Amino acid sequence: VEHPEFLKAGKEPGLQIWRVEKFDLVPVPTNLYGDFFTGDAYVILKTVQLRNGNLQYDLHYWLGNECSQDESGAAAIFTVQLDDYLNGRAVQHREVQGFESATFLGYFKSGLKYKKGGVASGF
Amino acid sequence: DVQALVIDNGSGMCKAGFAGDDAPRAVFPSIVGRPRHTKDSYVGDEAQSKRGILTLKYPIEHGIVTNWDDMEKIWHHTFYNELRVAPEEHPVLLTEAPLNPKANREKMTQIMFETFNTPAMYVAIQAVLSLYASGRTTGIVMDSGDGVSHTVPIYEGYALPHAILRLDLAGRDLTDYMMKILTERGYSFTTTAEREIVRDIKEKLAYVALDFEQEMATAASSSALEKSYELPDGQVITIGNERFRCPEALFQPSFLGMESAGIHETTYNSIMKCDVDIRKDLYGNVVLSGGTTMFPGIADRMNKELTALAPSTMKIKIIAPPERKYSVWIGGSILASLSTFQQMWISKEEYDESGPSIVHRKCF
Ligand SMILES: Nc1ncnc2c1ncn2[C@@H]1O[C@H](COP(=O)(O)OP(=O)(O)OP(=O)(O)O)[C@@H](O)[C@H]1O
Ligand SMILES: [Ca+2]
Ligand SMILES: [Mg+2]
Repeated sequence: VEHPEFLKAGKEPGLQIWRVEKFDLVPVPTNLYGDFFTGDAYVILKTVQLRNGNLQYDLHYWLGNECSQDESGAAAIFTVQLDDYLNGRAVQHREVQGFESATFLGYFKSGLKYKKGGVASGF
Repeated sequence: DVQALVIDNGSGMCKAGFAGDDAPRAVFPSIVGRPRHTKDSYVGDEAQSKRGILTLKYPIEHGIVTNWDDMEKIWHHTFYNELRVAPEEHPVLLTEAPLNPKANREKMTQIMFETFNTPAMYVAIQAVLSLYASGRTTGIVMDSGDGVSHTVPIYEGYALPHAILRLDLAGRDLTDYMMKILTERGYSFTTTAEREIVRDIKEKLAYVALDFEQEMATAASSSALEKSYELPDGQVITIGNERFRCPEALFQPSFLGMESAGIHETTYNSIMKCDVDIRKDLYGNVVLSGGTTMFPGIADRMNKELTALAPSTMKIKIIAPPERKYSVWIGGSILASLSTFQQMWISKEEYDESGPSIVHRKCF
């Protein structure tokens, strides 16, 4: 698959975050990176530049404690799809609220924040 | 805007519905009935209820279709009677058992396009859909339904075929076993309506003991473990250690005179067939799915048994969602609803161009 946001994914070093919104992958405004709705699921792509010029990828799907099944399932599938699109070069990481990996946490300079709420389930 | 359909073809029960719904709209027996000695045929609940004048057939065995004529009837009925749709108007996602023969995948594809004129279709592995429904891309799924129990290791979205294993024992076997052991108590359940009573007893009173021997000692010592069951008339029966001896067969197949390993060992064995580098992720993500995994106490027991087989430093985690009976179907509903699904399905054009073999290049 080649979704519009997939075309934007992993083009240069940096962080990209999308939120699952009713079965679609929606970009999160850069000014809000780090602010996660506990009732939502997100997909985070960390692109790191390698010495030979190619890019290293780590895909993290973050699951809020109250996100609905369609959101967590969609986040997982979009992650497999994004990896496939990126020629299988991404290491996938499941990140559950309150149990995130040091690596994921380390992507947020000031530390990530949790906020109650989110977009309604797509079911 | 188009509406996709999701059909999970179980050996025992078919689950059908619309992508986007959180549950299948129709769940019915995967049975085709025909006039016994001489409507030409019936499907599902109606076939089952008219068994007195019909000869019944189950076209799916161990998740694999064994009769395509009967399968077409189930699908025809599913579309027109259960879902009330015109199939030529909807993309259709179908599920398949792990290791489904290549010939069978092509057949299913040909039937959809040629017989039903579906505008598009896709085939997904049941176990994988269940893993997705649990919000994971890596884990090992223990899928136990009607006739077979599968252990399917999946890494970053894809099953590892070489490590898929199976126990030829599942729900119908447990129902038949409960039938047998209840006779030792002095109860005769032999007819179809009687077998249905036994299934209900299995589904309502059975449970998996954390420690079987100790559970047996408890039952023998007192009546603490006894439960009462009221038959359709009013007769009340008493069931004891049969409550846990029945599902114990999943862990001790010798109970059914089978030589194969129980489900905990099959799971451990599948894990050991995978690269050491990913085994940690499998042990930490054991997902249970299917009707036969619905017994109370099964997750606690799987945790205990797997913990005994794995190094003490291995973190064991059993995931048993309450909705695991429809996990496969739910996973399909989500997949079929994604904005990116429209590109993964096989379209009519593609079928016309490449034929049934296109399924191996679009669905893997
Ligand atoms: N609460 C329950 N406790 C124990 N068994 C249950 C329960 N609910 C359903 N079952 C059993 O699960 C089985 C049906 O499961 P399921 O619907 O997952 O199988 P299927 O889709 O038809 O099979 P398969 O995947 O083998 O093709 C039957 O044997 C049924 O009695
Ligand atoms: Ca939400
Ligand atoms: Mg099934």
